[PDB]
Amino acid sequence: APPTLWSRVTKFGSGWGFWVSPTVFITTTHVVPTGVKEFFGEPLSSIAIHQAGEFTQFRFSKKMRPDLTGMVLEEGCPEGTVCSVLIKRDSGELLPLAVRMGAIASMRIQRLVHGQSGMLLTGANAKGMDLGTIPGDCGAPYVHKRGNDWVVCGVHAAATKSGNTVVCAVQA
Repeated sequence: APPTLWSRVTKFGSGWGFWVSPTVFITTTHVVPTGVKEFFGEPLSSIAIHQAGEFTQFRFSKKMRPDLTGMVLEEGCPEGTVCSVLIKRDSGELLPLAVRMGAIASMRIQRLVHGQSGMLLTGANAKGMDLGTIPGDCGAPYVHKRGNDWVVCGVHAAATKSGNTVVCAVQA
């Protein structure tokens, strides 16, 4: 994946989020800080905030990342297609994990979670930090190409104990 795409992945709350455009930022609800009066130094009164299940979208009045073009945010990931989860680690690694996307699901982990499931294509068992997702990774974007353009369709929310199955929050 290209440098500008990775530069959209931003540390946020207890996880990450993704700049879809100069003004739109998406993340996973449970990583969002609570009881705060600003995000990225902007007061709440200059941010349109919409949280729907585990999907959170912010729209800033100020142009926060004018270096960026606006990309398409899909309402979910195309079922059956291969996406990439653009994982950044706080130790500096970039780990784009290939994932084949499945159906909208609800499942009990450890608690019920609701989003789009997928299967990592990284190994036989994607347990641990080298082949799969770990605590701290939530909010990472699920992306794929459409024609010559990249699009984003979800943000990382969960993974099963074995680690092979992942769940992204989606807008719809």
